[PDB]
Amino acid sequence: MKLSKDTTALLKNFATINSGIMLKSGQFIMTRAVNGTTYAEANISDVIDFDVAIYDLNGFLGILSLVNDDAEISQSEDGNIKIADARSTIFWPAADPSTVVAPNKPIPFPVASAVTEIKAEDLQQLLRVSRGLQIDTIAITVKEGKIVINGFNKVEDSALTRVKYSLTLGDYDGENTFNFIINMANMKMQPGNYKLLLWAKGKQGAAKFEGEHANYVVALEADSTHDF
Amino acid sequence: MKLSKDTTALLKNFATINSGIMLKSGQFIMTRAVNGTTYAEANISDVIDFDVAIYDLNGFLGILSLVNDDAEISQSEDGNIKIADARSTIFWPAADPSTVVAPNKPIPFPVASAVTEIKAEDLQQLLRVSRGLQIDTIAITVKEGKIVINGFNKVEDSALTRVKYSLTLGDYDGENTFNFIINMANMKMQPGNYKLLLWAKGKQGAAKFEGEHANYVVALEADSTHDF
Amino acid sequence: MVENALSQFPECMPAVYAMNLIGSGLSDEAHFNYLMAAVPRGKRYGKWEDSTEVLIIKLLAKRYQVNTNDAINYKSILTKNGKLPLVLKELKGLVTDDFLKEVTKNVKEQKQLKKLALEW
Amino acid sequence: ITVNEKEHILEQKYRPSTIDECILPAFDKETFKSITSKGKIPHIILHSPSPGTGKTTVAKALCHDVNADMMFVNGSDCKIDFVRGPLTNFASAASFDGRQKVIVIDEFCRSGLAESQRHLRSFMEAYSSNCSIIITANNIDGIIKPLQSRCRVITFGQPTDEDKIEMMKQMIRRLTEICKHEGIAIADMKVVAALVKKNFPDFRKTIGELDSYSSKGVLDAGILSLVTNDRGAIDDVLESLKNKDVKQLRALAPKYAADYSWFVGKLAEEIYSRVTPQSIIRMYEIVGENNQYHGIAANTELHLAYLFIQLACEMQWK
Amino acid sequence: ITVNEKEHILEQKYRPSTIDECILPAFDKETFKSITSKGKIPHIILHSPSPGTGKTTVAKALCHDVNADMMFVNGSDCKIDFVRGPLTNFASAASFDGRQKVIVIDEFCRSGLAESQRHLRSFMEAYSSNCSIIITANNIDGIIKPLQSRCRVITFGQ
Amino acid sequence: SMITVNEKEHILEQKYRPSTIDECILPAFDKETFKSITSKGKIPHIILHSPSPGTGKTTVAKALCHDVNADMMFVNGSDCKIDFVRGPLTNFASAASFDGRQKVIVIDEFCRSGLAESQRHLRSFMEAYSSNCSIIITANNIDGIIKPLQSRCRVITFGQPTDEDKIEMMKQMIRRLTEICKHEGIAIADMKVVAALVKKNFPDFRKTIGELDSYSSKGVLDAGILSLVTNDRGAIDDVLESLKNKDVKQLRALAPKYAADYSWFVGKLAEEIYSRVTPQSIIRMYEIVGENNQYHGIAANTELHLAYLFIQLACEMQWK
Amino acid sequence: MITVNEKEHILEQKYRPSTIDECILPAFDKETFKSITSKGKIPHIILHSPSPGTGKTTVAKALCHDVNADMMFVNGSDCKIDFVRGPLTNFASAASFDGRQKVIVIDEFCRSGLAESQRHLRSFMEAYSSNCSIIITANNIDGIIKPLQSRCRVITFGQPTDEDKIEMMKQMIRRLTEICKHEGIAIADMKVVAALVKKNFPDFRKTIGELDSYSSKGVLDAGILSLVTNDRGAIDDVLESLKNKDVKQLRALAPKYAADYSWFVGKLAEEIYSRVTPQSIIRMYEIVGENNQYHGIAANTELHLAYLFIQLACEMQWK
DNA sequence: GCAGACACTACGAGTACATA
DNA sequence: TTTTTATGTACTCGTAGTGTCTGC
Ligand SMILES: Nc1ncnc2c1ncn2[C@@H]1O[C@H](COP(=O)(O)OP(=O)(O)O)[C@@H](O)[C@H]1O
Ligand SMILES: Nc1ncnc2c1ncn2[C@@H]1O[C@H](COP(=O)(O)OP(=O)(O)O)[C@@H](O)[C@H]1O
Ligand SMILES: Nc1ncnc2c1ncn2[C@@H]1O[C@H](COP(=O)(O)OP(=O)(O)O)[C@@H](O)[C@H]1O
Ligand SMILES: Nc1ncnc2c1ncn2[C@@H]1O[C@H](COP(=O)(O)OP(=O)(O)O)[C@@H](O)[C@H]1O
Ligand SMILES: [Mg+2]
Ligand SMILES: [Mg+2]
Ligand SMILES: [Mg+2]
Ligand SMILES: [Mg+2]
Repeated sequence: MKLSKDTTALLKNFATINSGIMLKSGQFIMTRAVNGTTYAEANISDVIDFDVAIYDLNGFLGILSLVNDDAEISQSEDGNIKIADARSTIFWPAADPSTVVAPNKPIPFPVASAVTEIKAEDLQQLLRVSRGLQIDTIAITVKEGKIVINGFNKVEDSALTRVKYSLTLGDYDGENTFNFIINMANMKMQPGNYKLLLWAKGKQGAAKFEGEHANYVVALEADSTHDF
Repeated sequence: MKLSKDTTALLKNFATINSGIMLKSGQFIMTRAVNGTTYAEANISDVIDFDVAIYDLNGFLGILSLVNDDAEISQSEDGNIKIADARSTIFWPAADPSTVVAPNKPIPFPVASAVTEIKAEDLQQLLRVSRGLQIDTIAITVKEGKIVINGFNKVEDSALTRVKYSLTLGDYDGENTFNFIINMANMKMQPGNYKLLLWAKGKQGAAKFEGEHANYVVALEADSTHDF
Repeated sequence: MVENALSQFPECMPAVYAMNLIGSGLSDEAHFNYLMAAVPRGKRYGKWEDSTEVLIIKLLAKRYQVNTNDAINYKSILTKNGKLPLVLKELKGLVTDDFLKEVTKNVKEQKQLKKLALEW
Repeated sequence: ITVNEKEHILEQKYRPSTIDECILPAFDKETFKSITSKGKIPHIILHSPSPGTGKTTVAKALCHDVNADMMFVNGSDCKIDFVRGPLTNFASAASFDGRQKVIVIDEFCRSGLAESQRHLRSFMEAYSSNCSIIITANNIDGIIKPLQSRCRVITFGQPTDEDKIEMMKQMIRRLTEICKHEGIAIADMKVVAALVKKNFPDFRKTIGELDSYSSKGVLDAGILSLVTNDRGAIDDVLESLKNKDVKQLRALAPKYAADYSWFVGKLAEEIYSRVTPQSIIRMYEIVGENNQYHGIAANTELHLAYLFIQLACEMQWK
Repeated sequence: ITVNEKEHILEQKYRPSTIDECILPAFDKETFKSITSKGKIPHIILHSPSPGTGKTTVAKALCHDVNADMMFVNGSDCKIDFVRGPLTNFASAASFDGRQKVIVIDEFCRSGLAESQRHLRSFMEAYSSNCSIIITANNIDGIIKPLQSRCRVITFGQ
Repeated sequence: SMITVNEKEHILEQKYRPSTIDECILPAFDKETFKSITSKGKIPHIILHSPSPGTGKTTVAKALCHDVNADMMFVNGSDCKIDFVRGPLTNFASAASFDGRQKVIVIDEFCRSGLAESQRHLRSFMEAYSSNCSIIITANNIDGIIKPLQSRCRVITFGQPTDEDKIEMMKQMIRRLTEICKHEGIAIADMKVVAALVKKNFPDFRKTIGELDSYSSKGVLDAGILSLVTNDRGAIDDVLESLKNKDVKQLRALAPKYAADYSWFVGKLAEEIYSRVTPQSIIRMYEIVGENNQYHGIAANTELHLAYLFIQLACEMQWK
Repeated sequence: MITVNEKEHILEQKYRPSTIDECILPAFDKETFKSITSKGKIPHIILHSPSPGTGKTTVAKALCHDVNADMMFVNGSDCKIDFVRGPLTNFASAASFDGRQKVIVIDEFCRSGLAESQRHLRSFMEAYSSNCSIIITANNIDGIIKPLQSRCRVITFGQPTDEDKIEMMKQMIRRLTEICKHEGIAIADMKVVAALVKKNFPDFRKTIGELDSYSSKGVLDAGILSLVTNDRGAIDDVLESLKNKDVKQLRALAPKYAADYSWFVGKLAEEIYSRVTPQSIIRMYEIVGENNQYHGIAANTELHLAYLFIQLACEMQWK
């Protein structure tokens, strides 16, 4: 198995959701949050050979940041992961798959209850405005036909009364009324375009972000309302 | 009600004087440092139509650097500051004006005890040499019949004895001898040609910089000696 | 500390028992001043459960999310039965330097870091 | 009488929205209805060692009855930088809508936040024009005295005897309404009466016991037996000390450790008639001593066993 | 009879998954089944000063019979910054399949957790709609009374 | 006459905050050194401290700066960090007031311990800017002010008057509260209420005013309101006789009469027994009542713990 | 005759001595300074005294003025590491065309976390001590690392011998006289100044300030004398009523301090520790600490405080 | 058309403090 | 003749990595 730049960057993203990751043979990598709020999946171009569990994914990518791109990641004859460089050679200790909380259950998303798409620079502006405006929760609802994302200050604003930011993402067609509230914290997708899929029925729901390479499925806050 | 990039550039300068600002309707703006250290007044190219007080002017413009320049600003029914963009909208909270230390009326600067005229590039070189020679306080005085500025390193100079610079400015046609000291930290004016007005009576004193659109009243130092 | 040092000497324990009771919320300067006229005689005296066991005890405790007491018993029964050597290998991956150095910094957490390395 | 829906946990599902809906002593409500009458809320510290008295509910109801710009804050998260940050950030924001801002700091009696408290000292006097602070605490001595000076200290769970009677009556009618909204049938009504008295000042556990005691789905006489429990008489206990035995009174304590207050509250009453007069003063000295420490005592059962051993010695009996 | 076949210690391997499978006295077995029948779980402090009675198994059994999205944590590792971070990010968010959210705090009567205990009063009320908390206690007095106000004190009867 | 209403404040105790040094209520010598500072036109370094809250410190600080007409810098001490001292405060002290009004820094609530590095820096700060600027410090724990900084200031101890000053301060605070009620339209039906409010909350004048607002809810300071201040919840009567004859049959059945009024009853009980028992049985009363009061709360049966007090009282006090 | 800084208004610094001979020091120390100035170059000197206002920063500046030195004065709190390597080295390596000894006064240097900057200063004294010298003024001498005291000449202020104290106070009584002469203060009673100097002695800054606070009348009559000798109070009335076993006043003073219980109990322990016998020191802290332990558990806090008063009166053997 | 350099933030360290 | 235990909080300092601005 060889780890390229686009794949290590994805692992640098998946490290933010879970301190480690479990990955089995194939090209499909997946990790879930320890509490079970953010699930990420990714089919990649680099193919991995064996099954391995990394407990310290952050430290694993840091140690890999000294080896050349020819980095040969192999299994040790006892079991560990040796990293062969053009000259040097490192030994990293692998961990048991039960130490890393694995998603394990990649059940497909259901039917999209609502569909729109957020641009790369639109997610960019949302994350950059929130950095300066201290926005901790966002709610996705409908206003005047087009659907928008509204950002608040849950701490400075109990029941999400006063908006601090609103981004329009195209118009809604069906005659439904809803307001899916997502926590900005447990929202760990990397920059890019994401066809926003929103599913919610009864008292359960989720938000799926379809990126050109990876998928991010976050949970919706309990305060969310909908008439689906 | 959009803000041109030279007006905001002047606003980001005023934020150095005071972390907030109280700006009423009209073309005139002003602010004064909380520690009564500097005071800036300026009429500008855009027109403000509504009184508003901004508790964090620095963060306001830093957020205003995230929407397109055609952004239409207004007073929303959401009684704050509405930043309408092409697709997004920012609701920046208006602040209670009582929390923003601002000059309740423009400081009418008295008749100048001495008049000189700094050049913009002369001021520019003065800042460059100060960052190189650790010049923290400067003194404007008379040297062989001419008004000059002399910087020191009050840290190492203490008594202010060892001269470290001498920008020979204009000529002095009067008979008075003055030694006005200004702290470089209070040189919050943006670069640009300024007509320098000096005033001092007894144990009082201040310096005024008349600009092509922006004026600045910076305070003199406790050790300023004069014979006015 | 100052109470726990006199906690070893039982002759100083009556005043230590009082400061345990009512010495809470009592001034530091008052605390030394009470113990001045409270301890009997002086002539300061001597002083006041091993590493390689205490790593296993604290490692089993974090794995099964149990307390010290429960963790201590776990090992003692595992030394007697179904290979504690097996569960040592099951827990070789989560022996981070932050885990290690937390118990006995000094110089042992490096002779202990790669101590439980050889468990495969 | 106002359902919250949303929640499923009764006590949180039926929390009063208005201060008139709140059940609390007479003078407190009148001071509360006077504050809302003025239209502006001062700085208030609602405190009571007894939990579940309404302190938090009153705070949220006080801001409700006034239409306040309420910002609710878990006091354990009300650090100094949090005071420096979001609290000032919210108190300095303009209230163009005319609403008064009220910072509600729930459970703000903590000792490690004293430095955050000492910052609020001048914070409150600075923004006292339109911002105010409701503090909710259990341990009121954990609030620094310069803040109790700045606040209106309203002490919950300390009613008069008359208030207790009416507040119980107000909680009776409220509880039977909880059962109507929830679908719980009331057969023997006296159950609801014993549910209010058993956990009186703590109205939260009062409802918590209602939910817990509606397991049958009805409040029959069997539920009332479950609420007043053991009782009977201290018979076997009384002849334990009467025989000055060995293990019998030693192993008898756990049956009476749970209802300790009632047990001692009936042991001294039953023994008063049959233990001489000069030992009626010695028995109350021993029993009272053992009673006043029932709180510092860690093992309530051993505390009762310690009471039995010293009773078996110093009691003259007959 | 439930076995976690991946387990190496018989205490953890043969832990009852159902509240039926728990070897418990009457009244208790009646109580817990009544609690699981409601489908929704209120804040529970089940406590027994006798060790090995089933405090931890019952706490997990109630989470299973109700099909809860349980997050089990030991009290000692349940510090206040742990409650601010993960525990809040959990009880704030709603699970994708609905189902009750529970936070089990095992042996929460440990002494050092007094201040993080004081955080939970208001924490439990803010997220009572989406998530409940089960506390396992050995010494019940180690639970601050404001938490007992918010919880159901189940004591394992003789 | 002279009383200042801030009007912009809704919370009473901040609306009626004194504006000038004469409006402050101070001991004569302390008011004499403040008028002396104003008449000298120059302000020194001063620490206004008191363990009691709201004695006048923050107000006298602002009032002293007003009478001097001072370019003052009000600063929350908790927010005054070392860099804030290195920065805007040093940039403030080195100014030269454009109108010549002497500069003052008011570090409000500076007794904090975390800002020790600010105080260590403040030792040589005040000494470097004694002209132009001076610092007024408001603290509650004087020992929080490091003894070098205490040395640089004039330490004025608030809330601790001599007896001849305490009388004239309460007298002024009563006449003040009388004028406050006039402004606020509160009817002073019984002047002894105002006196009780002043006397009970002395020397926390802020809490005195706050008590006036708490009890002016009805808008009339009637005789029933005085009985709320002194919380005079009546006499005891029945208990005193039932002790004087050692009636345990009544005493044990009379204990529930004060289970819900314990803290008041314990106070009233000691208050009445003080005049109704022999001189050295007074000390035995405070020995067993003070203990019984100290152990209330951790008492299991609060009713039984009150009967415990009754049987202990009747068997040890001899009524004079 | 006294150096005045006629731009000071604050007395306590308007008349700050300029030279060593204007300072009030013990004779040996005053002589040791006059000899250090006579020898031309200043050594590395640590001036310290835990009691403030004894003469440290004055003598530090007086040595630089007597020698007529190119003095770099610095607030020891702003003397961080980037400062010792920065403006300190730039000054130490400046050319002394003037010939005057370069001396750096680090005022109030003893600080908590300045350890790395402190050891840097020691290693700095092996490089640039050829050029410049360093005067340190500190309160806690321990806040100074041992290597610096090992190098520096440590002169301990505010610790005078009896004969040195007598002459120093007499010199100070003449100083406050010359202050009152130059300020406009009438000395109606000379025992005022004597009691002013004596009451708060080693701190010379504080005793000058006390003269300013007692100059509010413009004259130092015997009424001002009665002020200075009036030993103030804090809680003098409770201590008095405790020694007299006066149950009446204890009963009426308990409602006086039940408001700020936690401060009063702490202040009471502080005061009784001096006034009470040693075998009573045990019962004192036990009675008080227990009363404070149950503070808040007691329903009536006022009566609980009277309980403390009765408990102390009966159990305290007084001095 | 970007580098440089100041400017800003984060973090390890060390410190001091209040609790049980 | 000895030398250490837990949790939570607030502040300072030093350095190092990252961000925004500018040249004869
Ligand atoms: N005075 C009261 N009136 C009505 N309900 C009350 C009262 N006190 C408590 N409750 C019940 O208990 C809950 C409120 O408890 P709360 O006041 O938040 O506890 P605390 O006072 O410890 O903050 C509500 O859900 C309500 O049903
Ligand atoms: N009531 C019970 N029914 C069945 N098994 C039990 C019961 N109580 C304890 N056990 C067994 O004991 C083990 C640990 O129980 P646990 O929940 O830890 O009790 P505690 O927490 O009180 O020590 C479990 O693996 C289980 O197999
Ligand atoms: N000495 C005083 N004279 C008059 N009013 C006072 C005095 N002290 C306190 N007050 C009342 O209390 C408020 C002042 O409190 P303040 O002095 O700012 O608190 P602190 O002294 O704790 O800083 C004023 O509104 C005033 O009504
Ligand atoms: N030995 C002294 N002789 C005369 N005046 C002194 C002496 N010590 C202090 N003072 C007075 O105190 C002020 C200087 O205090 P100083 O000693 O420099 O502070 P510190 O001792 O805290 O470093 C001067 O204004 C001076 O009038
Ligand atoms: Mg609450
Ligand atoms: Mg267990
Ligand atoms: Mg104040
Ligand atoms: Mg000094």
